Amino acid sequence: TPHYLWIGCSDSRAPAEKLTNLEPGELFVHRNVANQVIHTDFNCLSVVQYAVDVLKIEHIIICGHTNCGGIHAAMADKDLGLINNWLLHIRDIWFKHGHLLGKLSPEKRADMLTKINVAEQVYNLGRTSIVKSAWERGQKLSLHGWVYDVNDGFLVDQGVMATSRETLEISYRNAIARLSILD
Amino acid sequence: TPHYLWIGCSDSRAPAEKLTNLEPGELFVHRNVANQVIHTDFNCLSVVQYAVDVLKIEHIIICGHTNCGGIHAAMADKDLGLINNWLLHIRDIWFKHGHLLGKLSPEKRADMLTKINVAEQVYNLGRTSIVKSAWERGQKLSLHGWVYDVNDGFLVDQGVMATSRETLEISYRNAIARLSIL
Amino acid sequence: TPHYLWIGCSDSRAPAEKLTNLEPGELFVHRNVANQVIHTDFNCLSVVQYAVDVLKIEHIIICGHTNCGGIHAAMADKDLGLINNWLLHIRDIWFKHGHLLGKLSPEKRADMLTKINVAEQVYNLGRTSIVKSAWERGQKLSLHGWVYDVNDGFLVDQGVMATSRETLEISYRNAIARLSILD
Amino acid sequence: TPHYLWIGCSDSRAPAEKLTNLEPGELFVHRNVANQVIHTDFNCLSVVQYAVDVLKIEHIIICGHTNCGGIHAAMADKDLGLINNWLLHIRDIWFKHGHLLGKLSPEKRADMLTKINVAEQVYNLGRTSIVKSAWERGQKLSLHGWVYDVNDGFLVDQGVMATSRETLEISYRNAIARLSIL
Ligand SMILES: [Zn+2]
Ligand SMILES: [Zn+2]
Ligand SMILES: [Zn+2]
Ligand SMILES: [Zn+2]
Repeated sequence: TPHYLWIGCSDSRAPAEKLTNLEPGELFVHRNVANQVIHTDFNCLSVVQYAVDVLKIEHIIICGHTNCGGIHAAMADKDLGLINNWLLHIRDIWFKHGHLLGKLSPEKRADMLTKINVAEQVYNLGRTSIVKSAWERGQKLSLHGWVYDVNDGFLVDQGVMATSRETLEISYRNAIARLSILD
Repeated sequence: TPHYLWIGCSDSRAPAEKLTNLEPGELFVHRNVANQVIHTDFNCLSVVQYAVDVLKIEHIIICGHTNCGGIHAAMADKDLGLINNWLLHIRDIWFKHGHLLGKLSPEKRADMLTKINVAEQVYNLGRTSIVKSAWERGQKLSLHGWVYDVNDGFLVDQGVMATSRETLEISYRNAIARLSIL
Repeated sequence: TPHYLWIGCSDSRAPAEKLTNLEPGELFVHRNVANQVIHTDFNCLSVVQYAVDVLKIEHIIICGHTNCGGIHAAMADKDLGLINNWLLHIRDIWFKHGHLLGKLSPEKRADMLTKINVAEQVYNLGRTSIVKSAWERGQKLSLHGWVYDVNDGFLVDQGVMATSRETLEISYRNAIARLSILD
Repeated sequence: TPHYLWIGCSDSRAPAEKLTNLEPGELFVHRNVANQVIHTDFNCLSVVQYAVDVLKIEHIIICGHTNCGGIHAAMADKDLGLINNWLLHIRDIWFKHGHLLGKLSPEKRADMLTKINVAEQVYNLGRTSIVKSAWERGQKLSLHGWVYDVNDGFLVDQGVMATSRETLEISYRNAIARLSIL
């Protein structure tokens, strides 16, 4: 029975079981465009609630990745239709950090947004009533935010990692600080 | 650049790339509990829309599976919280085929509901505005609904396939009539 | 502070406070196209959860009405765009009861669907984990399903009324039975 | 046949028809907690789309209100359940204007957040695909964001108005810059 929840992108350029060094059925999996945890998405949140409360999964992983079309279409003007609405949550993140990204060479922005987005989604995840509740009642649970680089097939931990609400705040804020200030 | 969209279940052992002879790269994947296509689900409908309108994917496959925790949780009268609201859609489906399902041995009922489900999710998929308009404007698009078993593999009753709204009805209705023959 | 939740149509052809013989602020109000309670609509369900669990509202009213455009567009072919997706829940209800409605004169079908829909939405409402939970813990709560006739300005109770899950089943099933079998 | 769409809050005393000189009949109304237009909310976006594309409504008004239970529940650290997830969107907004709000006397903070909110919901409304395409294709459409008070009535700082994506930026940004002047 599964011990992990993988929240990944529908691009699914990796096999989650390879990257996690797991076999299938250990992994409970949700996937959407640009691996989002939206506060009021019933679909993702159901997944999380069932995993956390019913299955007692101890580890949730948001894995983002490079050369993601959601990330690219988020940065692009183009009216693509309904998917724009879903990607507007990422555009909001794009402008939230517009100073960092402006300072950036246009060609390194997608890589950077991919990262920022993973951090932000782990932050959304750790603020859900589900996860906070699990923590308050002593349930063991850890959130993780990874990025797969499609161009060299490597994972990178993004230093975003929470086992409580205080630890969420500490590593989120520190992650954004590095991303914002470091070269 | 991907050529297929796979709608699967969050439980299912066996990811799309293992079940298929397709790499990761050619598969665009959505997964949720009990592999649903709910009419008003922004999450899944955004995957479908992006797949069809933008990536120009020409085949969508809804894959259900036997021994599925969603299907089983749908059937139980358990207060599991938020997830029950998601699964109420599967319980509507159960109630809609209650007569058929009531006829079966209780041990055969989960396998039936799993197959009925794929059939209903392909019927929902195929009535979305996104898919009808694709067809309306002449874009090639095939919907498929399959059920996977760990032991037997893919059940050679297959089921649903649609290349239009008209083939959608025929295929849906026959699949239900066929599953009713016991 | 409010003692009722009104779930009504965005057509809002009535003033809810007139119909309920209430003043504003007694009424907590949600409105959408064709007064739906969809199982996985986060928007409506939030409204209900906040009303039931935080505000301790004792009465939820789903009020439907005649000459509703949601009901009409549900019955119509026409691809209107995104609203079709929302109205597909009503089309499903339209075909669920296609034998009743077929037996009907084409001009009385909209009136009938309006009614069926109110009954079905009270049924969805009473199956939500929120409302069922409220009941299991002894909370006092009653669901009601009304229809306003715009052409003569009258309410009609639809005999759909639940104060538990057993009473939900009894009046729902009886409501459909009358609608199905009676002239 | 309606001519206006009103997006209001489920709390607010005073329905649209009382606040306005419009009958019921001319108003199409959506109400949710803290009068939100969330990018991915099928419920509200279906009202907007039907209003704009089908009913051809030419004015949308988001009306917020002072002494609003959503705004207040957003600010509290209370575990109220599902509703907190809905309100996390308001808390993002709080965090986004934290510096401004941190400057104010705590007793003035709820009124500010209420006004900031309407400004952000009009900004979301105006970036939906439905509204941009309406404008793109030349259809006349005006977005308005007002805040109501039980005592003072409508606050004559008004705020946002958009008849295009360009007027949307100007109006949004100025409204925020203006509310920052203390
Ligand atoms: Zn991706
Ligand atoms: Zn499953
Ligand atoms: Zn109506
Ligand atoms: Zn309010």
